[PDB]
Amino acid sequence: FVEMVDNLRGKSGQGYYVEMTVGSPPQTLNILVDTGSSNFAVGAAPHPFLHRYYQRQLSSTYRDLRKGVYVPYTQGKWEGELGTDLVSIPHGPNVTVRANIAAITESDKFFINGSNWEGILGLAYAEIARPDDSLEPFFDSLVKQTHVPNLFSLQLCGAGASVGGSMIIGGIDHSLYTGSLWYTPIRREWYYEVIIVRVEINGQDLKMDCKEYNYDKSIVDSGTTNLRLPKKVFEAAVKSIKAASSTEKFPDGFWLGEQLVCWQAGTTPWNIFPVISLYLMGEVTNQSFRITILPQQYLRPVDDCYKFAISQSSTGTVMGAVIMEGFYVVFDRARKRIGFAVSACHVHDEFRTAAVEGPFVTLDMEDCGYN
Ligand SMILES: CCc1cn2c3c(cc(C(=O)N[C@@H](Cc4ccccc4)[C@H](O)[C@@H]4NCCN(Cc5ccccc5)C4=O)cc13)N(C)S(=O)(=O)C(C)(C)C2
Repeated sequence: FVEMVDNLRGKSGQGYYVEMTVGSPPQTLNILVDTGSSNFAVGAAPHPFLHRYYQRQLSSTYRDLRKGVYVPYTQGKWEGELGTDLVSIPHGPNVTVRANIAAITESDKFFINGSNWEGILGLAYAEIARPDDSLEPFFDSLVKQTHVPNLFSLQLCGAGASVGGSMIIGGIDHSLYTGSLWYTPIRREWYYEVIIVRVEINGQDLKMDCKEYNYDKSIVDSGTTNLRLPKKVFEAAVKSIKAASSTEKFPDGFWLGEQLVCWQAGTTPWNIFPVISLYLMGEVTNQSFRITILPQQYLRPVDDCYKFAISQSSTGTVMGAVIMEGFYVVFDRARKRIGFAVSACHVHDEFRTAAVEGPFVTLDMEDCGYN
């Protein structure tokens, strides 16, 4: 697994990517790692924001599937042509797989100027694959065709400009975290869906029906930047965060994610922004654990200037990259569970720590799920 340590790079707010090759001879591309979708897709035609793209002409192993495809994301969309080809991950397990690939021929607000990735690796399950669930996702192909175990782990690290991390394919690398792993069930195999059973801000319970926390659903999504919260929860949370930080004032466009807020270098008043604890359903009866998030996670750095990285959703909670940052996150597909621990690259505050703590007792956790 040491071969996979530090195999991710990215720019802040523009995702994390891993190097892969496609085709014979191998064509090299940077691919964003997305646990929030299920298609493997690459630029396959010129685009202003692509430094390179997949050239199907030049691969002896390419096979056309004679079928088109499109995927609408929350941010941007693309369309293209389905095919298969041979795929490797150079800083990955030592294997070559024949996988479905969507060649992107048109797109809208998908590729990001200067991001340095040319494609996307949807690691979630077939149920949300386009055009439908008969298009086997990449990780399913990988597992079926090799002896790679059915799990991967993600260590997303913040700054320390440019970001990095590790994607361990096939297991858990114990040098990437400290303390104990805490596991929450995958509620259903489509998104990496989970259930949040309690929320506290600076130790104060939001005191909402826990169904609200999962209104629609809650997912763990490395392809989304922000922590995204259903309307009612978002409003409760911002209220509590404003009140905690009310010795300063911010344009409420800051609270909407539109405007930066800046302080003289090294003077950011971290102490006035609360910690946020999300309690997740545990593995045994009436048992949960919490992950605690620092303001250094949800004030994304862009003097020292930041964007508010908590925003509103209408498709459920999205535990995005800024939540995953500093945690070591195990996507244990084999045992239908998501593990969290404190990362080796965890986020540092001089008087506060990000934590994964348990056990907690929580009654009636099944009521927190939404139908
Ligand atoms: C990193 C750029 C980025 C910046 N922001 C957002 C952003 C979101 C998403 C987002 O969308 N990510 C997609 C994949 C993707 C990744 C890179 C570029 C395009 C797309 C993911 O897959 C998502 N996972 C849940 C289900 N769905 C819908 C779906 C797809 C396929 C099958 C079923 C369902 C997603 O699209 C990306 C960004 N923000 C809104 S936000 O964080 O708050 C923001 C601060 C306003 C800005």
